[PDB]
Amino acid sequence: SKCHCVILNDGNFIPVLGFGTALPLECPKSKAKELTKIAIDAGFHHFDSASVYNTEDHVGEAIRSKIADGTVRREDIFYTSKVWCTSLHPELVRASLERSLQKLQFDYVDLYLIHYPMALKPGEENFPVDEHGKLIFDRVDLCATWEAMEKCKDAGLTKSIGVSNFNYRQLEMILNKPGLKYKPVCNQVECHPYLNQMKLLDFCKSKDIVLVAYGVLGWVDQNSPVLLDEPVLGSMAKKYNRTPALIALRYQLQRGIVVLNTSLKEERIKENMQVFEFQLSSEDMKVLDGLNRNMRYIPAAIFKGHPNWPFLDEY
Repeated sequence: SKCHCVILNDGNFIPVLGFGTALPLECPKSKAKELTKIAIDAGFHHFDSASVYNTEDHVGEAIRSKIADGTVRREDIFYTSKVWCTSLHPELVRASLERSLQKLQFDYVDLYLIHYPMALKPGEENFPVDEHGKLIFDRVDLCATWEAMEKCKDAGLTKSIGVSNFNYRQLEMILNKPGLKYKPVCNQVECHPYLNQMKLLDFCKSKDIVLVAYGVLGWVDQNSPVLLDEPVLGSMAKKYNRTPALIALRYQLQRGIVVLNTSLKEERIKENMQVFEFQLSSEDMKVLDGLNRNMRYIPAAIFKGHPNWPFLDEY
C-alpha cells in the first residue's frame, strides 16, 4: 500500500499514476504480459484493463509472476477492469466481472467501471453489427447496472466501483438515484492539454468524484501536427529538460487528476516515474490551461448514433 496516492470517496486509495493495458491492434495480446512485467519493474502499482481489451489473462499472468517471485504482493497492486457495452443488463454485470476474475486468476479487482454509458446487443461478440456494419444498440436502465455494480462491491468482487465516459448529466442520473448506496469513485475519460476537461473536472470534484485521465499524450491526418509536437509542451520540456510527454503528465497530476499512460517501449515506461521528480510553476500551469481546444481524439465514432452517446453535451 505504498503509493503516490489519492483517496476515493469509499475510503480506498488509488495510485495517481497507472499503466493502461489496451494494445495496438497489430500486437499479439501476449505483449501485455511483457509490458506489465516491465511496468512492474519500473515501480508502477496501478494497472488499467477492461474485459474488452482481451488482455486480462496476460496482465494477470504478468502480475502473478511478479508476486510469485516476490517483487510485489497482491495488495500492492491496484487492478482495474470494466464491464463492456454488451454486459450492462443488470444480470450480465457480475457474470462478466466473475469471468474477468477467472481470466486473471484473481479473487478481486480493486476497481470496476462501466466502460461506456451505452448498451449493445448481448453477448459474445464485442461489436454486434448488422448487414451494413452498424452496431446493434441495446436499451438498459443505467441506474440498474449501477445497482448491479453496487452488489459486486458488497460481494467483495471489486473493492471500488466507478464509471467511464459519462457526461455530467449521466453522472447526475447516478448520483440522484433513489436509494443510491455507493457513488462512483471516479469518471475515467479522455483528458489532455488540448481537452483539459475543466468543467467535468470541476463537477466531479464538487461531487467527491475523482477524474481519471486516458489519451493523456493525445496519412495526412496521421502526419499532421500531433499533440506532443505542441510548441508550448516542446519549450516547457526544454525549459525543464524533461520530455513533452512528461510535461503533459505532470500538468494532470498538479490538477489532482489520476493519470493512466502506456507505451510499447521500456525506456518510455520507465520515464513515467520522472513525473514525481519535478514540478510545473503556477504560471506554466496557467499557460498549459491555455492550450484547451476541445480536441477529442477518442470520440468512439461508431457509437455516435447511440442515444446515450456521451460526447454531444458540452461536458
